Order: sequence, then structure tokens, then C-alpha cells
Amino acid sequence: KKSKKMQEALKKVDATKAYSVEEAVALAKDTNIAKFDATVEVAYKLNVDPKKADQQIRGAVVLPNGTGKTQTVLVFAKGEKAKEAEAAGADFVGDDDMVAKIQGGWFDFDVVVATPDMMATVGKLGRVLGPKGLMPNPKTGTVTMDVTKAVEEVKAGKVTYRVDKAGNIHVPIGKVSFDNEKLVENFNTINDVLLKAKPSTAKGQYIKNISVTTTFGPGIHVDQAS
Amino acid sequence: MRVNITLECTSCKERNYLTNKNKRNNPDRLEKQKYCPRERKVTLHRET
Amino acid sequence: MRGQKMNLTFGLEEVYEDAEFHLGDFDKVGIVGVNGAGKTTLFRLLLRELKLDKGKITIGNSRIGYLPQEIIIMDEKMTVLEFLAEGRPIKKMETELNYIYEKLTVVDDDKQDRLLKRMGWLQEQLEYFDCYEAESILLDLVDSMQIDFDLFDQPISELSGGQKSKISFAKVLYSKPEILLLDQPTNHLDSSTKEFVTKYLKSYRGSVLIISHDIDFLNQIIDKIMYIDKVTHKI
RNA sequence: UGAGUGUUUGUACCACAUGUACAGGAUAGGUAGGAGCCGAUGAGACCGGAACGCUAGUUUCGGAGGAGGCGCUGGUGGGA
Ligand SMILES: Nc1ncnc2c1ncn2[C@@H]1O[C@H](COP(=O)(O)OP(=O)(O)OP(=O)(O)O)[C@@H](O)[C@H]1O
Ligand SMILES: Nc1ncnc2c1ncn2[C@@H]1O[C@H](COP(=O)(O)OP(=O)(O)OP(=O)(O)O)[C@@H](O)[C@H]1O
Ligand SMILES: [Mg+2]
Ligand SMILES: [Zn+2]
Repeated sequence: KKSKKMQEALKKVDATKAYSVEEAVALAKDTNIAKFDATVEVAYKLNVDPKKADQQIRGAVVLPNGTGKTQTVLVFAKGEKAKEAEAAGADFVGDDDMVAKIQGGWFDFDVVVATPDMMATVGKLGRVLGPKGLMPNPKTGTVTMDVTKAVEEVKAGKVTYRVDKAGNIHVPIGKVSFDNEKLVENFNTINDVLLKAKPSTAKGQYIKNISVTTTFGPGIHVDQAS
Repeated sequence: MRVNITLECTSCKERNYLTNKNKRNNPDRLEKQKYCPRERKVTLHRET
Repeated sequence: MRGQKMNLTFGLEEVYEDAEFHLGDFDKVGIVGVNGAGKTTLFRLLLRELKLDKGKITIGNSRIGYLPQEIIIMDEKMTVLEFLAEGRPIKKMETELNYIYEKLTVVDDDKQDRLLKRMGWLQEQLEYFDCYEAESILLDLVDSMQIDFDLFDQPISELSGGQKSKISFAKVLYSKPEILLLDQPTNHLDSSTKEFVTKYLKSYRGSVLIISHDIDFLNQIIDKIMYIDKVTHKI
């Protein structure tokens, strides 16, 4: 039913005991038994119900230490905006004409960022990106007049956080390779952004449960106060 | 059935006037152009 | 759903006089009353189309699926697919969203804040009404009432009375509502079609208010019966 | 003004099980990670039983046997 490695990780972990932040990051680094640089992700179960229009949350947060993986950037820009993209070093710089080739081409670029003026032309492709979700979203800040901030944030490790319908929002704080302190720092950044994102209409305890886990390791409950 | 009614100014919602009307003869809310002292001009007043 | 001291009088003939009602959640309420009792009027109050002369009518924030007693055909040339598609707000939001994009090109740095906020909500709202529905509706007809696809491209005004009732009922389901307000959902249906409607409403987990003059149909679904009195003007 | 039994319950943990529309290899619940994962701590495939079942199949227990399969990849789909 369960691999011996996962069972050993389970005996390390205690479901009843909600670890502190430092304890949780260390325990995740311990639990990722499989020999690859697995990611570390934290899940927050917010009380809010996304079915309500206001309750649902969708944003982008810059991680100071990064995700542990480089991110390919696609920029939709024209003229001076293309110049900004060139300065930032976008993995791809394109225009309304290059979107046609981008359709079916140069896929796997981590995030798309289009100028406001471009969005009108870019939307046609975006409807294809819609199901992919790649389409830039202003709330996340992807749609912006200037793409220099977007590109540097992507390189810095900007993470897009979107609450799931069931109310559990997941986000990768960093790779197991990252120092546990940097993972904890990224986790703290995630905690602060969620608090600031807490909608006004929310009532009661904001977060029902916070868990940390690696790609392979089991889930570890973490105290919200810590 | 004749009842006392209040005519309220539609512009400012001020219950400016009191009158009466026969409900059977005038089933729908009465409407008259009357001077609204608050707004100091003629405005449409509709029964409330 | 709750109403207190409800009052409503169209001209000289009154509908509600200090009427009250409280409906708990997850109640399949059967609304009964003679013609003109004011059964349809209650839904208009719930939908906020009408306003009580006096009193308070309280409705939950959940989304409401309304099945009108009369079919609403805005234009004679509307096709069945256009009529059904209008159930979901996908098309309406896209037209607004397309305009938002137009404004973004025209306006450089003046209205961007307002436009950007409006665009974000539309995208988030559009995703909430997942745009995959285009395929789901096509198959919702098949699984619902064996509605042939030839009708799907035919003007709605040309359908038969029984056919229109199937389309309207399907349209309500297409909207994916949270509370069901059904006003005579089986008015023109034949025996076979009524069977499907009954089974779905029995299985339907949410709250469903049904205005019906079919006693047998109601008995199979209703757990609570709300009677609108014509002489006492009460509930 | 306190002990028990039993029945009936409303609620919260904890185990369990279910997710079959169109297409898609076919039984596709969502989100995120995911190229690597799993198996002599007994794999694949075979067989019976039981369960579910939309009738397609799927879930699971077991007999033997002893070492394999799975995923990425590929197309499909809105979604793999
Ligand atoms: N604008 C109006 N002006 C005058 N009378 C009205 C108006 N609206 C409603 N009424 C009256 O309200 C009364 C009851 O309202 P309602 O239409 O809801 O009855 P009903 O029970 O739904 O009818 P049925 O069951 O036959 O479909 C109607 O008989 C109608 O005469
Ligand atoms: N003016 C019309 N133009 C085009 N097609 C029509 C027209 N009238 C009817 N049809 C079609 O004729 C078919 C049957 O006609 P009819 O109106 O007699 O149905 P019906 O027997 O009355 O069914 P029911 O009364 O139960 O709804 C329907 O598919 C209907 O869509
Ligand atoms: Mg009626
Ligand atoms: Zn006035």
C-alpha cells in the first residue's frame, strides 16, 4: 500500500502534532526520501468559499529566494514596450503577429505578460491560453504597461497563487535543495501575502489548516502562530 | 374607497404633500407636478 | 428564505396582507394556490423584480435558477441554441471583456486602474463559469430529455408547446443554479417527459420551490407545502 | 440531583470506500508538485471469489508463480 521510504517518513512525521515553521521545513527536507531535488509546497485551507465572487483569491507573489527553478518568460510587447522586454532579457519577445506562431510554438514558457494595448490583440490567443491558464491576468499583475518589473520578478521567482474551489490554495515555497531557512523565509512571505489577501467579507478563523510537504514526502501540519 | 395619501418628490424623496384619492377611481399611484420647497422648483411627486 | 409582515396591493385588489413565511434550507417546497392567488408574485419578490409595499422579504445570497411560467422569447428569430446559450453569462461577459480591451488600447494611463480591475473580475468570473460548458450543454440535451439536435438550429418560436417547456427546463439546468424556482415545470409535457423531470427533482440535493397544479407530481417531490390563500391574503 | 443499559439521533475526528458525459488507449473529482515512481519488505501476466457498475468496465481479497511493471514521452480533450 505504501512504500517503505514513505512509511519511514511517516514514522518521522506526527499527524496530530502541528510542527513549528522551522520544524516543518526541516522535517520536509527529511521526508523527501527519493533522490531528486523535489519541490517543497505548502497548502492553506482558507475558510473562504471561492464560489462567492469576492472570496476567491488569485494573485502573484515575489519570492526573495526564488522557486529553485528558472522560469522562461514570454513577453507580448510592441515598440518601446518591446524595448523594455529586450532590456529585461525576455526568453521570448513577440508582438500580435508573433502570437500566431506562439500558438503551437515556443510553448512551455513559464508565464506570459502582455501590454494593455497588446491585450486586445493578445486575447484571441489567450482564449487558447485560457484552458492552459497561461493568459496574463491583471490581478496577478501579469498585464502591465511596463514589463521590466514583470520579467525581473519572473527571474526572481514570482509565484502565482490561486485558491482552489475547495478552498485549499497550494504554492511551492522552494526546492529541497534550498536551505531550510530560505524555505522558511519563503513560507513566511507566503503567510504574509495570504494575510494581506484575506478578503474583508471573510469571518472567523482565516485558515483552517496549514500543511507543508515535498513533491514526494507526506503532509506535515504546521502551527499558524509560528 | 377614498384614502389619505402622501405625495413624495421623486427628485429628493421629500414627503412634501398630503392629499386623498379614491383607490377604485385611481388604482395606480397618483402623480402631480408640484412645487418642492426643499428644491424650490416644480418637480414630479408620486404617491408613496 | 423568510418574509415578515409582507404587504402587496396592485391597485385595489391586494395580494399579501401581513403575510409571513420561513423556509429552511434544503426544503422541496410545493407552492399551491388557485389561479391569481399570487404564487408567481412570490417568485418575483424573491427575484427582487417586485418590492413589497410594506414588510421585509429575506433571500439568501445563493444563486437562483428561475423557470418562468411563460416562455420569454426576446426575438422571434432566436434559435434554440441561442436561447439556451443565454442561460449562462459567458457571452455577456465576453462582450464586456472585449470592450474593456478596446478601451485599454484607446486609454493609456487614465482609466487603466478601473479597466484592469474590471478585466480581472471578468476573467475570474468567466473561469468560474468554466467556458467548457459549450460542450456540456450540447450533451446536456441528450441526457436530459432526448432533445433532438435538429431543433437545436430551429427558431424557438416555431417549436411546439411541449417542446418549448423542455427547452426552458433545460435552460434552467444549464445555468447551474443553487436554488430552483420552478413555475409549473410540467405545464405542457407529455407523460414520458414528466417522468424525467420527477426523477431529477427527487434526486436534486438543493432547495427547490415548485409552483404546480399537478397533485401527483408534487406528492412525489414535496416535503413541505406552502399554500397561498386567496381570501385571507396570507401564506 | 448521582450511577448504568439500550434505542434513536445532530455534530466533529478517524478509517474506509465512489468519482465512468463528448472525445480521449479509457472509469478524467479539483488543486499543486510531478520524471521519475513502484516491485524477492513478493512485480508483470494468469485464475477464482467479493464489491461497485453508467454494463464499458472499475475496486479489492485470495491460489499459484517468481521479477517486473508504471509514469515522462506520444495523441486526445477544456482539463491527462
Ligand atoms: N401589475 C398588476 N396589476 C394589476 N394586478 C396585478 C398585477 N400583477 C399581478 N396582479 C395580480 O396579482 C395576482 C396574483 O399574482 P400571480 O400572477 O402571481 O398569481 P398566480 O397564482 O401565480 O397565477 P397562476 O397560478 O394562474 O399562474 C394576479 O391575479 C394578478 O391579477
Ligand atoms: N410554424 C412552424 N414552423 C416550423 N415548424 C413547426 C411549426 N409548427 C410546428 N412545427 C413543428 O411541427 C412539429 C409538430 O407540430 P405541433 O405544433 O402540432 O406539435 P404538438 O403535437 O402540438 O406537440 P405539443 O403540443 O405536445 O408541444 C414540431 O417539431 C414543431 O417544432
Ligand atoms: Mg402564476
Ligand atoms: Zn423635492
